[PDB]
Amino acid sequence: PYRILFVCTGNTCRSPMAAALLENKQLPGVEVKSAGVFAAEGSEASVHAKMVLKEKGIEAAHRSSQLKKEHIDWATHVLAMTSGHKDMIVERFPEAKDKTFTLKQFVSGTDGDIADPFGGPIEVYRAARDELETLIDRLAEKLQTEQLEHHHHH
Amino acid sequence: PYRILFVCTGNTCRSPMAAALLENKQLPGVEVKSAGVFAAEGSEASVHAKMVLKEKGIEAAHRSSQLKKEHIDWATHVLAMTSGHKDMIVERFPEAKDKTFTLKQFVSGTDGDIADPFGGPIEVYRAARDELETLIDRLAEKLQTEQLEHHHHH
Repeated sequence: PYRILFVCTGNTCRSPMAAALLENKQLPGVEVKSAGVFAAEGSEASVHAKMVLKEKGIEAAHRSSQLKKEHIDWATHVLAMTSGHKDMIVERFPEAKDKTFTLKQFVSGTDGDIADPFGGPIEVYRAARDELETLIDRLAEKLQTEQLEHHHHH
Repeated sequence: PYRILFVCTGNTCRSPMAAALLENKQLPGVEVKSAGVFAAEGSEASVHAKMVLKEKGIEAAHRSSQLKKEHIDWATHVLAMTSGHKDMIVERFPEAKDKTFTLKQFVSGTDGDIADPFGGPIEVYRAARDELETLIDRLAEKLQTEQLEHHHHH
């Protein structure tokens, strides 16, 4: 059972898009949340994030969350948008070091950041969305391959 | 009256040193706190921070605090250790924009970050302390000059 936690700073732009894209796939045995390292409670996803998600048929009704101990304990995998987020999470919650990765490194094996679209025009959000969708597709394939490989019982 | 809030990330290293240096002066009409953008509650200042403070005769109690709305509303001035911290504070708490500065910009008019030890050797903690001592001396002079200039009546 996977519990995937996507993390950025404000939990209004990158991580809600990552979460919405993964949740949209409705993968069995996968649960999805997002949170921000420094975020308000109950804020909507930003308007450009909502718009570019709508282009893909997604209307997630996101509400922002501050990243807390409870989320860290819940997660099987904490997938940070950038190496800076990863570093902050591990410093704040050292007990999470074994399960905290950047999204790019977890799915590709190679270090990389998802660029922050905040403050940018819609095409900058669409670029972030496209990068995220590719990574989430690869993530989905990774998880399901593992699930199938280790499936037993009847 | 002045309510000075020093801010870093973990509130164990730079901001507690800043707070301790200013509090040690016991300036009339000045209250001092510190908090961290992403910090645990109740942690001691780090050992090297305590050591370099001890070298200057300071052995103050510190308990780490997560930066919250309440600290922002309390402060007359939010003095960040770095521009990165300033930017995070203003993005998270837009209502704080007029009163949030880096310590360097507030006392010198140019910008700069306080040296980051990265939990490293005592020598870098000492370098940070020395930078802070210089800036906090200037801060003291700035506040007291204002207080004296606008002092009226018995």
